[PDB]
Amino acid sequence: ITGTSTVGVGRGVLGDQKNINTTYSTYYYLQDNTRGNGIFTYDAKYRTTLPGSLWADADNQFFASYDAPAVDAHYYAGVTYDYYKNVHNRLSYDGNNAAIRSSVHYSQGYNNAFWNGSQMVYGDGDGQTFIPLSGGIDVVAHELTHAVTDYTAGLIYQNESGAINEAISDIFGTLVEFYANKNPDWEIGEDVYTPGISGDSLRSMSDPAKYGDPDHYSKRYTGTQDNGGVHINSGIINKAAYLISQGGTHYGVSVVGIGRDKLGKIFYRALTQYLTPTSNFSQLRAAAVQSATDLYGSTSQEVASVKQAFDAVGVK
Ligand SMILES: CC(C)CNC(=O)[C@H](CC(C)C)NP(=O)(O)CNC(=O)OCc1ccccc1
Ligand SMILES: [Ca+2]
Ligand SMILES: [Ca+2]
Ligand SMILES: [Ca+2]
Ligand SMILES: [Ca+2]
Ligand SMILES: [Zn+2]
Repeated sequence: ITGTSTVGVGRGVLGDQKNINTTYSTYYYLQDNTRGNGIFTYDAKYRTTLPGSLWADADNQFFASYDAPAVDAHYYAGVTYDYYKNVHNRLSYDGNNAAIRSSVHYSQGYNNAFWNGSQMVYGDGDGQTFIPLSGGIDVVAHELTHAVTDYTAGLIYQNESGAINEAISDIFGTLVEFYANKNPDWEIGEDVYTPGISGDSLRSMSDPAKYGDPDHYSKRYTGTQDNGGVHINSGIINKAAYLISQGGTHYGVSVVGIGRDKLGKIFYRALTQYLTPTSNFSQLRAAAVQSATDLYGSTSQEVASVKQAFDAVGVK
């Protein structure tokens, strides 16, 4: 909408106060004009018609319980935009400052979040498996990263390419979480998963097997559930990424860690310069090795560590 840029204040899903960029024209809208061609947050009103209505508020204060998922979707989209711009020189998901749109309060008791091809969509959860999913910065960045993938590598959402697609979203979700630097970890969705159970998460990158996800290619799922296991086999790539960054010895194979920033550079380059819609795990290894070679040189520690990590998870 046409209006003047304003700054509202509110509370997110976890009860934390934050400022949000809004737009004033009769109402205050969740429209952040400070980033690209805008970040827009919508109310789906417990229904499934999208996007719903651009979020309107009378007083620019967002402290109601109903407001909380909108505050966080809007704010964490901003953080994710900042990460891609500041760290990778990428302007929004398309590289040309496309408007970023999110809808919250999608459906009823909805235990998921997704990119629908055009926008991000967040359920409120059922209060048992999830609380509103935009409360997780890693979740928001995971979703926006699906848009980045779709505009770049275009990894088909099934089997090995789909598991890479998922892992890319978990990797950058985690790197954005570290970028914001509030309780960062290598777990996925811990802030919004199972409010009645402390210390767990939806997935773990550091130890995928803690939730039954494979951490070695020999343990990959090859059935048809979950688009051929895209949220399961992602553990194999998540583990490799974790090892590249943090190091470790895994099934007897030692990996020298090179840190998060270099992991991000290597995987961003692989995603945008080498991966294709049909890339499999072996092709991802090759893409990561080539990316590290481009950035750091063939004889570098970074290249050696990429090879070690993929060796450790059984991907040749
Ligand atoms: C068991 C589920 C919770 C799995 N979902 C996830 O792991 C994450 C959310 C977590 C990061 C919290 N959501 P996601 O991977 O974006 C869900 N994916 C998904 O719905 O894809 C299917 C799809 C939807 C719309 C258009 C094309 C294809
Ligand atoms: Ca208000
Ligand atoms: Ca965390
Ligand atoms: Ca996390
Ligand atoms: Ca929990
Ligand atoms: Zn995903």
